[PDB]
This record gives sequence, C-alpha cells and structure tokens, in this order.
Amino acid sequence: FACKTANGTAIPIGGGSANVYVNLAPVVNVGQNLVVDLSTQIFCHNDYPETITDYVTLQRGSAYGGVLSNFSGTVKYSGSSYPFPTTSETPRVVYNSRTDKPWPVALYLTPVSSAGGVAIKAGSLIAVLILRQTNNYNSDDFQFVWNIYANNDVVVPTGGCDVSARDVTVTLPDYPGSVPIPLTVYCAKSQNLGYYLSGTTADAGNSIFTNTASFSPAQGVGVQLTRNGTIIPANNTVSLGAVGTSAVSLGLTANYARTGGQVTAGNVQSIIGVTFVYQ
Amino acid sequence: GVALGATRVIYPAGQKQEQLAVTNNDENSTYLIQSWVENADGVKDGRFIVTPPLFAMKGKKENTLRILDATNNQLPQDRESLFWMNVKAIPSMENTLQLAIISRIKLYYRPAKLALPPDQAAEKLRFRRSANSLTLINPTPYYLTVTELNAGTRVLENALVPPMGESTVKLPSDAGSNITYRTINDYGALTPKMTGVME
Amino acid sequence: ADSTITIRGYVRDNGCSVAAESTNFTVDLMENAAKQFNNIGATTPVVPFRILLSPCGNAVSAVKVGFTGVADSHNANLLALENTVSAASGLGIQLLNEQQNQIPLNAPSSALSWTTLTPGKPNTLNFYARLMATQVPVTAGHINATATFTLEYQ
Amino acid sequence: QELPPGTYRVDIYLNNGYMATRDVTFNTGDSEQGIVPCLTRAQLASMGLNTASVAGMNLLADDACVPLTTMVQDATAHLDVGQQRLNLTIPQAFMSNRARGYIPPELWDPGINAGLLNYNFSGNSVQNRIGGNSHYAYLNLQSGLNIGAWRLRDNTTWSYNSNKWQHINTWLERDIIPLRSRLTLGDGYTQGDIFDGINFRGAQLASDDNMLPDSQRGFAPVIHGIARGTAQVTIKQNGYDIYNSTVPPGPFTINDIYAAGNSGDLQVTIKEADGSTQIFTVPYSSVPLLQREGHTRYSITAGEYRSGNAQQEKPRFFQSTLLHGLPAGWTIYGGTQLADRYRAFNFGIGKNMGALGALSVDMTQANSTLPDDSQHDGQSVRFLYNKSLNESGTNIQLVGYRYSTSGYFNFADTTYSRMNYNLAYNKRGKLQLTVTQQLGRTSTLYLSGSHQTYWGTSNVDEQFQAGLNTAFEDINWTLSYSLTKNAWQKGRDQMLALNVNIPFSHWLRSDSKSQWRHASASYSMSHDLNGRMTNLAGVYGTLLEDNNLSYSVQTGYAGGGDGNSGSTGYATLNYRGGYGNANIGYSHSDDIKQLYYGVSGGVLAHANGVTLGQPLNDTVVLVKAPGAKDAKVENQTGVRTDWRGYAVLPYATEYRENRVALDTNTLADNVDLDNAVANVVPTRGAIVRAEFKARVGIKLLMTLTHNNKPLPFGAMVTSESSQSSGIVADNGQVYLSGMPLAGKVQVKWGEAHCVANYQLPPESQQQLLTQLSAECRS
Amino acid sequence: ADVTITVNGKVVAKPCTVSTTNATVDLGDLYSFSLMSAGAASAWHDVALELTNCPVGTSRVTASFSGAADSTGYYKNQGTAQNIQLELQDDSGNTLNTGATKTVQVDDSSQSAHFPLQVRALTVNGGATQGTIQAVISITYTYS
Repeated sequence: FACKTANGTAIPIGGGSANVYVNLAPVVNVGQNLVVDLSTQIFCHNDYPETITDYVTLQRGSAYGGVLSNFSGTVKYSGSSYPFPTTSETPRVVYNSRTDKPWPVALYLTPVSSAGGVAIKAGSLIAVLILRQTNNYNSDDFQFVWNIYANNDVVVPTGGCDVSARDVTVTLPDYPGSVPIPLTVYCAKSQNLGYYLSGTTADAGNSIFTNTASFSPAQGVGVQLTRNGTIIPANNTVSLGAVGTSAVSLGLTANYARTGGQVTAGNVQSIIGVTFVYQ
Repeated sequence: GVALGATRVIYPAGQKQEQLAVTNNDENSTYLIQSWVENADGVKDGRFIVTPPLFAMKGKKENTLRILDATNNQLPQDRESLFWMNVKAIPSMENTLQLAIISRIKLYYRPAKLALPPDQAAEKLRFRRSANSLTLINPTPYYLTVTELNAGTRVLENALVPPMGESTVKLPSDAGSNITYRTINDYGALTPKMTGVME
Repeated sequence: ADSTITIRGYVRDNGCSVAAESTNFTVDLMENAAKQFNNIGATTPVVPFRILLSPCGNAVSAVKVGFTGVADSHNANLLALENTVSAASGLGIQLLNEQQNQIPLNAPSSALSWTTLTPGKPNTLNFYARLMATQVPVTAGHINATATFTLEYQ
Repeated sequence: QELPPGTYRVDIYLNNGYMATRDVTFNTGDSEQGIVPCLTRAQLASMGLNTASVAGMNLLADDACVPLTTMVQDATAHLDVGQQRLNLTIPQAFMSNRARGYIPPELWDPGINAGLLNYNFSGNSVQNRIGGNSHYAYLNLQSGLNIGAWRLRDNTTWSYNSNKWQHINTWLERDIIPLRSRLTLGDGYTQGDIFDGINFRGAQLASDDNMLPDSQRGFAPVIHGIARGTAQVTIKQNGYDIYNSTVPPGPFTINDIYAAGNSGDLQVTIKEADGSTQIFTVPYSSVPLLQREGHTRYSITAGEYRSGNAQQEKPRFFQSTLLHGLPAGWTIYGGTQLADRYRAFNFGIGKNMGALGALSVDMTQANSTLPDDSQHDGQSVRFLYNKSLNESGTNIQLVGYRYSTSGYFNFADTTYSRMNYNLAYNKRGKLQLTVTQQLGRTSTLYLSGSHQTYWGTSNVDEQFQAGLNTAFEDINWTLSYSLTKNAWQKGRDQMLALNVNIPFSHWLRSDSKSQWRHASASYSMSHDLNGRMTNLAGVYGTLLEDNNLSYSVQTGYAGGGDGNSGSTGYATLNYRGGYGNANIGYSHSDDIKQLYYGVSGGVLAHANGVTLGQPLNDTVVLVKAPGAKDAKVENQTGVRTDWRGYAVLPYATEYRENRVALDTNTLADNVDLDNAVANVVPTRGAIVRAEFKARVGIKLLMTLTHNNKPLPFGAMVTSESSQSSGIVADNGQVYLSGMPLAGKVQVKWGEAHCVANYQLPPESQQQLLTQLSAECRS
Repeated sequence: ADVTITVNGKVVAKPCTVSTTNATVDLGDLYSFSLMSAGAASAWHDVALELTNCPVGTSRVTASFSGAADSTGYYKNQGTAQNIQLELQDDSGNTLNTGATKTVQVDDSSQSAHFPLQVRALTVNGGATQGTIQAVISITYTYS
C-alpha cells in the first residue's frame, strides 16, 4: 500500500500519518460547496494485492484545521456525503491493486456567508484527519492523522454566490475622469440579493469617501460613486434581485468629488469595501 | 535759483497759446515778474500776450505762462519770425544795492506749411570763401544757429543766418583749410560737424 | 515674453539757477571826510561780489552778459544813486570785472562776448564795484540804488 | 578781530554759517583771541548742536558756561569783531538732519475721514463644439473707511456660473509715530523673514521701513574718520565721483548714499586743505538680511490661526522678531515662535567680511508635539554666501544651503485634526544657487538651479533655468532652456525656446503723426525635445490719442509630439474710460472659441458727494476745482474732471512729495486759475483735496489813467463786482479775469482812492481777451 | 468588506489664461538738472497685472523676467540719451533682476491673480545726456 500524488506528496510522517501539499478548487455549490476532491490527488495502491487487501476507514473527530476547524459540511467518502465534522466512523475502502488508484473523497462546505470566503495560504493547516487502516491480512489497525497543508493560497467560498474576483485596483484618467467599474457576480442559485458599502466617508451624505493618499496628497476631492445616474450613500443596501448563475455587473462608475474649497494637486488613493446582503 | 522751461520757443501757426513753466527754488525770497516781448529789432509793441504779465512769487513756487497772438496774420508767412522775450525778475522786500535779472530769449514764429523739412536745411547753407571774410548764404526759410566753426585749424565764431538770408563774417588768414562746424537742432542739441561748400 | 513691457521718453533741457549777492555799504565817510578829491575819486574798497552760475544744463556753454542802470550825468560809466534828500552828493558807482576793469554800461548786443561756461560743473562770477566822487566834495547821506543784470543766452 | 572781553552783539556763525545775533559775554580765557564766551546749552541746541551727541552735557546745567574746546575735541571758536562774527568749527557728528532729502514728519497729513467702495465684475462665455456654451459671473468687492488713522478694510465677492456670497478679508489698523511703527487688528499674514508666511487673525505690530529717507534704506558700510583741518573728500567708484563734499575738521562718519556692490568697490580720496590726501579703498558685498547700524527692525505678532483647510486646528499663539545693527559687520537678529504644543528658537549672527564676500550661518531649535502625542526636538541650520561683481562681468548672486534633523519639523506640521501631509518624509536639506555672467556688450546669460532632499524616500526635487538675451539694436534675440523634475511623478521636465522682437517706429519718420510708430511684432519658436515644435507671431500696440483703448493680435502654430498640431488666434481690445476700465478679449483656436468681458471701478463717499472712476490704489487725492469739465491732468492717462469740476487720482507714493499739473490748452475760454501745480507729502492710506481757485468770467486788459496820469506802479486793485483782484502794471495797466460785463472797481495804493466802473458791450464775447481804457474816482 | 477596491489618481496644474500681454507706460520728460547728482532717480509708477481663468488645483504661479540690463544690473536704455538706467521693484521693495522669478498665490474663487508692481528710472553717475528713451522687458511664467 504505497500511496503518492503528483503535486506535493508530503511525507507519511509518524507511521501512516502525514502532511500534504495540495492545490485547491473550492467550488460554489447548491447545498454544500465543494472544497477539494482527494481522488484528484491521492493515488494509493496495494503494493501486494495478493497478500493483503487494506481496509482503510476514517475514525470520527477528523475536523478542519486552523481557523477552519470550527466549521461544518459534508465529506464524500467513496462519493457518499457523510456529515462534517466527523462524528461517526465511516466504512472501509478495500485495497487490492498495484494500480495507484484514486482515493474517492471530496469535501463539502455548509455555506454561511452571503457570497463570502476565507483565503488560506500555502502550507498552513487546513484539516485534521483521523483515519484508520486495518486490513484483511490481520488485525493491523494503525490509526493516523493526515494533516492538510497547501502549496498555494486559495480563497474558499463561505457564501453561496461568487464574483469575478475579490480585488480590483484602478486609477482614474486624471481630472475630471470617471470610470465604469468592471465586476460581475453570479451564483449557484437564484437569490434575491443586495449590497452596501464600507470605508471612512467625507460627506455627511455618505456619498464621498476620503482620499487616504499616503504620499504627496491631493486634497479637497474624495470618492463619489454612481450606478448610471445614481449617487450612492454609504452603508445603504441596493438590491439586486433574484440572481443565479448569471454573472451580472453592477453598473457602477467611480468619480471625483469636490469635498471642500481650495483644491490640492497631487496624488489620490482610497480603498473601499463592499458588503453583500441576502434578500 | 530761478529758471525757465528752456531756451527756445516755436510758435507754430494754428496754435492758441504757448505754455511756459518758470520757477524759483528758494523758499523765502520774493520776486516780481514783468514779461514783455520785443521784435527782432528790440522794440516792444505788445503784439503777443503773456499772462500773467506781472506778478510776484514768495517761496519755492512755479508759474506756467501763456502767450497769445495779437497780430492777426499780418506777417510774412513765407518764413519764420524772430522776437525777443524779455523776462524781468525782481527781488521784493540800509546802504545796499541789488540786481534785477532779465531773460532775453529768442522767439521763432514758425508759419504753417513751409516747404523744406527743417532737418534738411542743415545741408543747404552755401558759401563764398571771400577774402579775409566769408559769405554764408541761406536759400531757405530758416534762422540758422551755427557754432564750432573750425575752418581747418582755427576755431571760429557763432552765427545766426536769417531765413532766406546770409551772413558775412571776418576771417583771420592764419587758419587751416576745411570749413568744419556744428549747429543747433530744434531741441537745443548739437547737430554734428559738417563741411562747407563755396561757389 | 508672455507679457511685454515698454517705456518711451526724452530729456528736457533746463536753464541755470542764478543766485546773486547783496552788498551792504559800511564805509561811513572814511573816503569823504578825508577827500576832497577830484571827479576821478574812485578810491573806495571794492567788494568781490559773486554770481552763482549753478546748476545749469549741458549744451549751455557760452552766453552774453550785460548791465543796465541809471547812468550818472558826469560819467555815464558811473551809476547815479537814488534821488534822495537823505542821500549823499556827488558820487557815481564804478563797476569792475574780476580782472578789475571798468565795465561798459548799456552797450548793445553787437559788442558782447561769449562767456564760455563749464557744462555741468558749477561756475561763479566774482566782480568788484566802488564809489567815484564826481562832485567835489561828497556830503553825507544814504547810499541806495538798484541796478540790473541781463544775460542773453547761448 | 579782537575787542576786550565782555558782552557783544555779534553775528554768530558756524563755519562761517550765520545763525543769529546774540549778546555774548567774553572772559580772558582760551581761543585764538585768548577769550571764552559763556554760552548756554539752550543756545547751542538753538544753534545746531545735537546735545546728546556730546556726552557729559546732559549732566550739566542749562546755562553754565560751556567748556566746549575741552569737552569737545577738534572744536575751535573764533571771534572776528571787525566783522562781528563767530566762526565755529565742530566735528560733523554733533549736528543733525544731515539726511539729504530729510522731511520733518510733523509736516505729514492725516487726511479726511471718509468711505470707500471698489468693485469689479467680469466674466466670459465659451462655446465648445462638444458641449456648447459656458457663462461665468464673478463680482468683486473691496470697501473701506477711514477715520483719522483708523483704517478699516473688507473684501468679499458674489458668484454665479452657468452662486452666492463669500466673506473674505477684513482688518482695522493704525500707526504710532514716535514708535515709528504699525499695528493691525484682524485678518493678516506673516512674513517670510526667519520663519514662514502664515495667515491668521490677530494683532500685528511691525516697524515700518517706509518712513526712511531712502539713503538710509538698504545697508551701507558706515564710514568713520577724523579730519584734521577743514578738508574736502572726493569718493569714487568705477571711475565716477560717487561723492564729494568739503568737510569741516573733526571726527566724522558716513551714513550716506545708496549702495551698489555690483558697482565695484569704493575709491576713497581725502583732500585735506594742505593737499594731503588720505587714500584707501572700501569693500562691499551684502547679505539680503543685513542691517545698517543704528537701525532696529522688529515685529510683535499674536492671535489665532487661519488656513483654509477643514482638517486642521485654529489655535492661539505668539511670535516675536527683532534685529539691530552692530559694529564691525557683525549682525545680531532673532525672533521666536511661542504657541501651544510647540516652541521654536533661533540663534543668529551673520557678517560681511568685506574682502571675502558676505556670509551668514544661523541655527534654530524647536520642540514639537505631534497629533499622536509623539513629542520631539529638532534643529536646523542655513548657509548663505554672497560675492559681488568682478572685473570680468561676473556676479555670485546667491549661494544657499539649509539642512535639518529628522526630529526637526515645523509648527505647521502640527496643526491638524486626524492622524494618518506625509510627515514621515520630511526634508533633509535644500540647495539653491544664483549666478549669471555679463556677456560682452550685447548679450547676457542667466543661470539658476535648486535642489531638494527628503528623509525617507530616495527622491530629490530639482529645478533649473538658463536664459540668454542678445539685442541687435532693434532686434530681440531670446534663447532659454528650462529643466525641473519632481518626486511624486515621472518625466524629465524641460523646454527650449526662442524669440526675436521687432518694433516699427525704427523705420519711419519719428515725427510722422502715424499711430504706426506705436506698434510692434515678434516671432517665437520652441521645442520640447519631444516632437512639439511650436511658434508664435504677435502684432500689437496702442490706439487713439490717449491710447486708453489698445489692441493685441496674435496667432501661433503647434506641431509634433502628440499629433495635436494647430493654429491659434487672439484679439483683444482694452479701453479705459474715466469712469472705469473695461476690455474685451477673444480667442479662437478651432475647437475653442470664447469671448471676454469685464468692468471695474471705484466709488468714493466724500463730503462733497460721491465720486466715480477707475480702479483704486490705497491713497487717493480729491481734485477740487469747481467748474472744470474735461481736464487734462498732465502725465496722467484717462484722467479728466467730471462735468462738475472734480477729479481724483489713486496714484500715490507717500512720505514723499507729489506734484499736480494741469493743461491750459484743455481749458475753456473763460475760467482761470492761479497755480495749476500742487504738491503734497501724504502718509499711507490717506486722502487729499486738490483745491484750485477758479475764475469764471470775462478776461481783460485795461490801460487806465487818473490825474491825467498812469497811476503809480504796483498798486492794489479789487473788483467790487467780482471777487477778483489785481496788481497794477506800468502805464496804468492791469489784466483781470473772472469778471462780469458791467460793474465797479476799488483800488488802493494810498489812504484807497481810486474807484473805477465799467461796462463792456456784450458783442465782445467770442473774444477771450478784451481791452479798453478809462479813468478812476481818485 | 467583501471586495475592497483601490482607486488612485493625481491632479496637475495647467496653464491659465492671461488677462493681458501688453504693458506700456511712458512717464513724460524731465530734467537732468533734477537728475544731476549721481544715483538720482525718478518717481515710482504703478502697474497691475492680472491672469485669469485658472484650472482646478492650480494654486501658485512664478513670474519669470527678462530684460537688457547693463553692468549696473539696472536696465539699459534703448533710447538715444545716455547714463540712464531702469528701476522695477515689487511692492515689497525688492529688486527684480533680469531673468529673475517670483511666485505668488492664486485666489480660489476668481481663478485669477494680480501683480502689484512699481517702476521708476534713474541715473547712476548723474548728469545724463539729453535725448530719447526706449525700454522693453519680457516675461514668461511657470505653474503651481
């Protein structure tokens, strides 16, 4: 029963217990979002199919790892979504092949945010897996913890919808330029949705954030926004309607705003968060 | 410490008055001003009007003096006319003695629209190198104001030549050869040295 | 040269500031209680009196000078005094140049001379005058008169 | 010469210089004549003596017999009672008011107490091909009011564009004469002397330079010596006698003439009356921070802060400045800043070495409290060298460097409201340089550079210019290069450009009455090193007689670089009406198409009504000559009277004489004055009347007799009819004016005898001058 | 903050309009009698200069002189008379040399500014010649 994979193949460390270094495709799904399939990676074979048929089950308590450790989902043991965190012991997969055959476990996620997500770095602990390899051969149970690290820094959905990306940075054509704001949002499922804003404003009308220029600050002009005629007050949820798998833009255009009087020339800088609302 | 505008006056034709600033600079002494014009013959006949003709001045002052016609076009308009402004300055108020001071300056009535532009006159004086003398003939309607006569070596005398006029001057024979001289412009300044042409 | 700046002008000529000198007489019958001298009695301490020929122009360079006054009857080259009962008797005033030479009264312009000047820098005339006992003797009294200098210019 | 000692009535001289004629008592003592007077200090101060100039004299009595030849050196008294004079020799330092052009300040004007408005509206309209039309509306507002010395000023505006008030600026102020200074309450800005320019509201008390005779203005090295006998010193520079005077014996000093370090150096030549000349030379350069010795410049500034940013604070403060001139080229100075979170203190001296070029180093330490309550100290220092003109046409105009700590900051760095103006990248040091070179006769090249370093970031801001002039005698050759570069951005900031200017008067008759002598054109080109070569021709000049209206025409062309080629076009007319000034400009550049209008003016609330006219400068004279209609005030452009007889001029220097001249030729045929010229010395902010005695009526010479005689000369005459009065010429003649047609005349010479009476025929009316003859009463 | 957006920029100052380009003042004609002493001078005379219609953020402008001075540093006459030099200063009493520069502020509202300046003339050596008088000076600008 030698196992391998392609990307990381981190060491079976302390017996059959291990770390792993894997790439990620966390997928927005109806019901529970996909996180990671392990048959994509884990190619285990029985070195002697003739002597032994390895009986690998998982014992319970195999939870997520790091800050992920507080969460629920399912886990597709042999394709069967069994509830997560692991509160029972699952059946066995038999191993009687020299073919490094895929290991049929895919991970699911109970979605709790709006469309949100948790970004994870490479190498950090993702999950803790209390497996258990007995065999037909004898009573050689050895039980072991497969720990999950990454080789990349991937965002996992926490809500049930999805955007183009979470990070857009722009610079205006300079005075009095104004830009359409390119981002589209789809879902897995038709959901009435909404959104509001976040950041320190300038105006009491909640429509002008400040220039947080770092060096050589231009002053007197802050951050005005619109959708198509529509100057937006901060922290007010604009609806979206029942949006499913169609990635729909939000019609937005960023703008200068003459805050006060004397206008200081120079450099301009501001970062703005958005907040999404289940409706 | 008294002074005038300048030295020389044109009355162009068509004019009305002529203005003349005169000035004492001293801040106490008082002066009485008479003003009268004679002809080029030195005869006072009141033909032109100076106002105010008689006054006084105590302290550092000034007066602008206006001068008017009183002939009504009775003059040969073919050429300019010389008169003499006669300016009497009187100290006002023990075995003493003082002076009165007169400015006697020229006057050139220039008529309207004479032929030659006046700058083009300085080249038109002709001559006749005559014995111990010189003849110096004006074909033009201008009074001519000449100095620095350096006939070769000898620096010689000043001259006024009448409009349509001439002059004959003395010549000491112990001189050089070439007639070299300067004259006066319409602004008092020296015109450059030129060269004389006789016969 | 996004904007342009221009001044024009000329210079105007100016004459001469002329300051005089008034001389008191304080001889007080030195000459006349002693003499008793002929009509050539121009024994009188002369006074160098000055003329301030300053300031002036620049082309101002040489002029013509001249004097007018009441010619005395005996010598027309003497100044008769004021016709005063409080005056003296038998005197006529002689003018002398800075070279101490008697000056012709009321001479016409034809005889005059071009007083050559220092352009710019100042000048000053420093002449003399005295009293010539015309009648013999001279009685006491006041010594009062006026005279006139005219300068015809360059 | 000599009379026995005692009291004499004697014409007191002072180096032959007459003062008065006092009975003076003499004693057998010490002079050239073995005798001493008994003089009083009250006499001597009444004679020219600065009494405090001689120490030990205030401790004396008032009238004690002054031991002058002993208490004062180089001091002789000499009586000559054959002419009764007292020739007195004194070292010049014991007199006063030797400032050439001194003015006594009690001759100064307060003025009137009266109000003031100054307005201006202007605006434009632009048509865009894409977008259209654009209309702009701004009216400006400057009122003021004066009571004696209470000077109150406010400015504000109103707005509207294609839209309201805004209160702007206000202060009331007043000077103090013995304190020689000026205090102001209200809006203000500080001065860039040691520290930086700061707008504020408060109290501001500053010494005023502009009281000085300007021979005191500027620094000059104060020159000391001692004359033995009476001498005459000539002083030269560049071969020119820059100063001459005959000098009395004694110690002396020189506080004199306007300085010029780029005239070379001083050529001192002292001719004592023997003929012996005390020769040396005197060096001269200058710091712009210099003081001439005895002066003391100061200010006292306090109040509340004003900026114009919403993100700051407006606290109270204080700041003090002071300077005083010193011997031997040394220079003390100093102010300091005293405010809330903050204190800042300079330390001083600068000096001219004379032979080595002038130089100054100064250093300031400050204590600071940042808005995150991190509190710091820091120091800074600055270095300024000057070296004057050499014989090779070469001037070192400025050498400047300044440096500071990291912990050094400014008060303005503290003023804010929220924390995190990027203060983590304060400057380290700053370099500047100013030198040109005279180029022969007909050329000159100008060279300038500056340099700026920061703590933190590795970026330096720099600026550079080189400008060359050549003139071929009408022809104006211009070639210059610019080069700056900046930290917050990218690109090398440069430009090369050129011009030749050409006038038109230099080809024609100078006395042709064409306006075409008052016209000129020029042509210029440039390139950016980056494709754009550009050029420009412009023809412009004056217009009808007073040139109050005048024209400007130009166009140029642009090419290269961005592919934005293009022709231009500008045509503009400006007229100045007597009521105020107005112009219209126009641009067309093929996409840009726009038109320009604006009317200013000034309003006066005075006692005789209200006056209207052109824009205003701070001190205006009323012209009061009632009856004038259209009056050419001489050397004054667009300046006439109203239909009433009044005018104004805003034009003012002050503490200085001013001259008021009027044309006769613009006058009417019936009104006369007495002197068309006035003269003033105003102060700052004042108002003057220009009163002139007008004489409306008929103008006339008469030749009048009585007792079959022209009456005796120079007698006095008044009109019984009019107010006008006259002085009798010879021949029984007098000219008068301002007269009616019929009436009667009073004449006094002895005791008043003559009374004449008259009536001219009325047909004598198209004549300005009439003449007749008559007799008197007596 | 579901999605954070970083927006940047810069504003730079552009040329405004002039109000004029065309300053010219004659002063009349006087006396080297009155200008006889070395270093005698004229009477001052006023000049105001506006520049209008300023783009946004533009705050300060430097004026950049040009003229033909002689070795005095004062400007050479181009008229016929001699010994005569020229005198421009600010109304803070500071010498405006050829080539020199001076930055001023800009009013926020009116998109414009002015230049309070004073001009007279002078002799240096005294006793100038009599004749004509000509003078022309140029000026360019930089923006801030």
